[PDB]
Amino acid sequence: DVPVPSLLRGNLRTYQKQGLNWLASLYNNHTNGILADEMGLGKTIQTIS
Amino acid sequence: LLRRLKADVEKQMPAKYEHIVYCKLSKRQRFLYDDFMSRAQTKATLASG
Ligand SMILES: Nc1ncnc2c1ncn2[C@@H]1O[C@H](COP(=O)(O)OP(=O)(O)O)[C@@H](O)[C@H]1O
Ligand code: BEF
Repeated sequence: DVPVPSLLRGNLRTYQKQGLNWLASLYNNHTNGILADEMGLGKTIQTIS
Repeated sequence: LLRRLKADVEKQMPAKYEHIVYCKLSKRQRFLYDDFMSRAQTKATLASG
């Protein structure tokens, strides 16, 4: 996980940054998976990020 | 698959209690309930249909 953090105005927590970490292996490896996190943990922050 | 839960972000989330409130049935609801049980028994309750 080596993210370029520009245009991300708000603040995210550590586990959502780990959500971007596990989301980094999808587009770079051309793989598609289902992200099913617990409700209230900010999946939309991971998608927007 | 990608799945996390609230136990990793625990000790900052508040407690969650599940209460069960019992309320007795009303008099007209008991008469109408027994009336629908008897009238359903006239139709043989439609259980195995
Ligand atoms: N870094 C953060 N700081 C504060 N609140 C946040 C943060 N990330 C997410 N949230 C809150 O978590 C909620 C996430 O809701 P949303 O992503 O729409 O649905 P869900 O997370 O239930 O799939 C948002 O309403 C937001 O207020
Ligand atoms: F999973 Be969240 F409640 F949209």
